[PDB]
Amino acid sequence: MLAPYIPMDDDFQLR
Amino acid sequence: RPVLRSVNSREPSQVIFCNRSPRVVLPVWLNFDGEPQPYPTLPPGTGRRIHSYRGHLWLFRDAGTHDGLLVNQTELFVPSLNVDGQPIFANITLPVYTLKERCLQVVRSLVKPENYRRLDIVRSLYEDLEDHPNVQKDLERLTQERIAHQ
Amino acid sequence: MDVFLMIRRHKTTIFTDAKESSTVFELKRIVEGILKRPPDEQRLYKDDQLLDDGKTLGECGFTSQTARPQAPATVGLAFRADDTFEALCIEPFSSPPELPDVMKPQ
Amino acid sequence: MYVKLISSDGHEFIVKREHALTSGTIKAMLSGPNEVNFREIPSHVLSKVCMYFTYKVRYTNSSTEIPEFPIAPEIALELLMAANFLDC
Repeated sequence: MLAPYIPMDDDFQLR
Repeated sequence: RPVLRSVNSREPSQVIFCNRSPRVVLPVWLNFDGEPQPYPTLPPGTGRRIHSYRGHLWLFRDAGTHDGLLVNQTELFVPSLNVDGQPIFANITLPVYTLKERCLQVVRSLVKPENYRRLDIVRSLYEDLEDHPNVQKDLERLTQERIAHQ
Repeated sequence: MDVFLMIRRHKTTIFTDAKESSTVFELKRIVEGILKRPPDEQRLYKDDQLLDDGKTLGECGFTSQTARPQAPATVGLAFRADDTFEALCIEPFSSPPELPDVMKPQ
Repeated sequence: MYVKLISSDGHEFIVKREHALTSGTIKAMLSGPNEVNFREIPSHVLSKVCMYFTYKVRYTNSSTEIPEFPIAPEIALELLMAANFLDC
């Protein structure tokens, strides 16, 4: 059973 | 409950959580048993790439108060298969809170619970202050609305 | 590109919206329908600046980014008299009591 | 078209009828086949209530980013009592 995960990545500002 | 729950599709779906609210947002994943699981929060005005799966269920709340928030104008977000490799956007926004609910939020943010009864306000509001937002109660509510609408 | 306003005179305030592209004269028409005084008997202000009839609200400095629903921009209003000058006067709202101790950062 | 709400200190607030109906209390009052007195509510509170009517009408049924409705700590209790009273 595969759960969600977050890739090591820089967040970005919403313009 | 088995009604509101993620399905173990094992089919990857690329998603982008976009916080378009002034709150610190807490993404909540409903696991395979319909139990809410917290995920890393998002600061106001920030976005983040997420590796999710087709058929999984997500909801969003204010991280510190659990005040309700909307995702794509509704309560729940369900990732779909990516088309042309395009990530699915999950735009998180504040809902239009009733004036009464908004005042309750502010009072709660300023007063310790053990001091609610010390406020010079009408009796009935004490109970309202104490009835703070709860994800479990929301899921039950959504499930009734869910079932009871057919 | 709507701007949300509060048109105030003495103890009266009108909440209304208008387009950044609409004119001051058109705003006076709105006021005329409510307070029954023609545009040529009205003086509208943004702070202490008298707004010219032919300019748009945008050209006058009003922007949807500041004149929002939950925090409308104030437009001053004064009426003309045939032999005297009224002078812009906006009566202040009341003030709340002291913030209760239980709500203070304690 | 427009309704006039009167506060405790005599200030008069004129708002569009449709906006005033945001208040369940006012909606029921004017539902039958205008000036309304709310002389128990001070102007520093009634003014915010009217701003809430504008906010509610503008952002309801909208997909635009919704801003926070601001409430200063010192008017929160009185505003809460008015919101409860006005049903909005």
